[PDB]
Amino acid sequence: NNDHINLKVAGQDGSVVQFKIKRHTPLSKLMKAYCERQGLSMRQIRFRFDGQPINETDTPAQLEMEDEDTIDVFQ
Amino acid sequence: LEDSSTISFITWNIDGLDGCNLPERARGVCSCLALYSPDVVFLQEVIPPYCAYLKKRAASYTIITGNEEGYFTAILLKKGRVKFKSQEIIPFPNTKMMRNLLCVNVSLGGNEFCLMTSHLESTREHSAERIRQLKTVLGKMQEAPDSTTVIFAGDTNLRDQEVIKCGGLPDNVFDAWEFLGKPKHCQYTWDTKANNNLRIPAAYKHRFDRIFFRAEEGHLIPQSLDLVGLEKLDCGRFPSDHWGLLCTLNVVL
Ligand SMILES: [Ca+2]
Repeated sequence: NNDHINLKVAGQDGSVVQFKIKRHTPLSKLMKAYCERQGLSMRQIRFRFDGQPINETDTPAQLEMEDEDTIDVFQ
Repeated sequence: LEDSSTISFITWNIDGLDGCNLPERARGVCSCLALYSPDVVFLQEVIPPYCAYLKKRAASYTIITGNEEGYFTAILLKKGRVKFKSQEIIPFPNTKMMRNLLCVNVSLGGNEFCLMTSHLESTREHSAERIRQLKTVLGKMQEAPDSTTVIFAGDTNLRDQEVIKCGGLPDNVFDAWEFLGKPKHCQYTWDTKANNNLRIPAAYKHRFDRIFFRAEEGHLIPQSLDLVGLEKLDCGRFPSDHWGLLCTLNVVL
């Protein structure tokens, strides 16, 4: 549908960073991008969405994410 | 709040081969750059006196050059936004004008990029070599890893129906201007009626400056294309005989 959504990653640090992602792109791509941009490794941070941890294989569609939703990240 | 999904760049042949008004037009270009503050600048026809200007005037860009003698290309990366990964210079074996393909693998917004620029062979009579270089470029864009996003922007010196004869852009390669619907306002990057640098009043105009990019569908989306350097400087001239191109794109994971 030539469509994607905007997701925000919010840190303990107060930083919010926006990404665009298609609804059936695996979220690992977004986690890997955030680690590259912020210079962090997967091993130290963890990603959650509406309370729950995020598997690399899961898509926005499968987690029923929506435009302007926020993923939380914890050290 | 920060936007990792929008990258911007300018590509611009700055006519380093025009020695008169060198300091002034140089400052003009740097000011145009400060206005827009792009993440990447692709420069062609840079001379060494023009590089020194950029070191201290645009000191916020790291600078990578395609050569050091005569005139060459250069890619400028915004310090802090762009993370230099590696660099590679691909020769054009039959070049009679020291042209080559400069490739810079970077990170931007956490997205892997391979950035490429060149100043393909010049003049009407060297069309044959210009097409061979385009095929090398087109060719190098596909060698790149599937994971990375390749962007090429340069002074192709291309003429109508030349791309048509070269065999056409390949399937996973698009022209940003064609993608946006061939907009009229930025259709000519070399315009002798609205530009008086070379001082040849005969009204010839071409789309020499072009942006190509490889990417899976809907993963790199051109948002806008605009001329830059439309500002008549103090001497009465423009920063170059070329308009530069400003491009904003969306990166979608
Ligand atoms: Ca020139």
